[PDB]
Amino acid sequence: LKAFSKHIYNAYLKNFNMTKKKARSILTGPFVIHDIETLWQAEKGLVWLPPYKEISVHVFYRCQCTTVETVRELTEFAKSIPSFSSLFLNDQVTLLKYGVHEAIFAMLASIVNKDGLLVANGSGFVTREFLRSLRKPFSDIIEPKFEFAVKFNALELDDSDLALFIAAIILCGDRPGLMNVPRVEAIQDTILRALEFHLQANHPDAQQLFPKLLQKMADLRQLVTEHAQMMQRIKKTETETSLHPLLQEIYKDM
Amino acid sequence: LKAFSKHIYNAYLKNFNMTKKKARSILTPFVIHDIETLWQAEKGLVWLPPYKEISVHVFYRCQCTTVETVRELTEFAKSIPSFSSLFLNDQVTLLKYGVHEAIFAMLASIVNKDGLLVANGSGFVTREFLRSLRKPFSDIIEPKFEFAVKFNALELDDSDLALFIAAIILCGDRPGLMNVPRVEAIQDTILRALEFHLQANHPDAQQLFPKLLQKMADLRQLVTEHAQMMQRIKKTETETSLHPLLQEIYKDMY
Ligand SMILES: CCCc1c(OCCCOc2ccc(OCC(=O)O)cc2)ccc(C(C)=O)c1O
Ligand SMILES: CCCc1c(OCCCOc2ccc(OCC(=O)O)cc2)ccc(C(C)=O)c1O
Repeated sequence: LKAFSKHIYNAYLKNFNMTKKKARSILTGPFVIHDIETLWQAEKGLVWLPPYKEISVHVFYRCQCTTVETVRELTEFAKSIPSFSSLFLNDQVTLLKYGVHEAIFAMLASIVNKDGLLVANGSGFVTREFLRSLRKPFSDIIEPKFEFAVKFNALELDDSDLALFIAAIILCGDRPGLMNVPRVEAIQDTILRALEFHLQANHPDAQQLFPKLLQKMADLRQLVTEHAQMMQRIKKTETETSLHPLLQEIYKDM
Repeated sequence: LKAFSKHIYNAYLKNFNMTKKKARSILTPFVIHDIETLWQAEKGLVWLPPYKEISVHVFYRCQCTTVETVRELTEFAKSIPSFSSLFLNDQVTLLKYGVHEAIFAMLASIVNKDGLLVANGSGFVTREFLRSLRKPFSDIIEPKFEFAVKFNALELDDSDLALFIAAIILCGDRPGLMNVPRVEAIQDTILRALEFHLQANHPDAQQLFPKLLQKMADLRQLVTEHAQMMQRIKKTETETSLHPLLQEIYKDMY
């Protein structure tokens, strides 16, 4: 269990290009993108796909590049978890399908602060204000991740906690159309039971931390649901803006 | 390209326990041709739902072998050069619609005019006995023999088969494929690989390549017939269970 927990931690450290440790250090605990000018400045070099069109739509496409890229890292992370690799690829896909966004928003907390978040592997900092100035459609689907992040960061988890927490979110028996539910619920339980002992060791004086995170997991489920509805409104009202094919397959039935 | 072949041949040699050139040795095995011999193999030849009847029990043996071959193929495909780069969801699509095609192809390696090997060649079930099975199960089996016999006439070895098999999995025509161009390109290389490989390994033979491409189409018609028959069995043959995985593959075939 303590060994299983370390194993999950190593899979996390090996598969993610950005850990919270780094994130918090960079954010002192990076080019500031706060308007059209600075974002253009960032796109050229200081920092850094479909043809342009407008600021709000261009930032949405960056969210997509980022999320798809994180989905690739979550796939390798899960695959680096022996039990998960045992399931038939179909169940592996079902789990990733319904869990990556929940996992992405939990991890977004690592690179977020009351004022904004980092982008392009820590090189840039996009202000929450700027993101707020965007067109209503896009500005409102972004804001809630912040509200959840700030609150999430107050629990002060480290990469070791997050590794277990993220594995738990992915290995969930609830997901639509899962084939081997028992097997899955069993892997999660083992994960949760290891998180249980890990927190007691890592955060000795934090009371109620564990049941607090289970609630955070339920919270993430509601955050994604609302994210998905907003994603549906964008596919319906934003005729000119596209959506990466991989993201159309996830929101296919969500 | 010479390496590519050689690299797919090894992935085939370590992922598949039973190879044609091995099934050929132990065939130049306990003979199972009736209920008593099957009984003793099930006791002796230590290779499932409670014993129903002989016809159904043999049907369950097919599923068992079929489900385990899917396990192998999954690992094999994952060894194929660019296969693993494809997003999991496409990997699942390719496996879903290709595994039976692959399976019925490899089946030829262990097939005879008079029967086939089972449980790592320790057993051999006669074709006549399978033909003696109750009305529905006997009819879905026989056609694999008819196809296998003609296929063995091409006298291919394990090196050829490895490319032929990878070529069947990497098919850009499968319904619901996300990155079609990507798959089509990986398939082309496999084919050109198969192309040159056949030149060195079977210089004498004429029209072998066009022959094989036609075999791939035949295999496509074989599974369609197979899936229909399976659908009928899942309908009229109530009380006969179907492995959940096999249920996921067939659910969307017509
Ligand atoms: C995970 C995306 C992280 C992110 C931003 O997050 C905002 C909070 C998250 O907001 C969204 C997340 C995803 C999204 O759509 C894609 C999807 O839902 O899969 C839309 C909004 C905002 C800007 C950038 C830039 C400039 O590079 C960025 O990389
Ligand atoms: C590939 C299965 C190979 C096989 C047999 O093949 C008959 C030709 C293939 O026939 C079928 C293949 C699969 C099948 O259903 C399962 C599926 O469609 O996936 C039904 C018939 C017959 C008997 C056995 C035993 C006694 O162990 C066996 O392992």
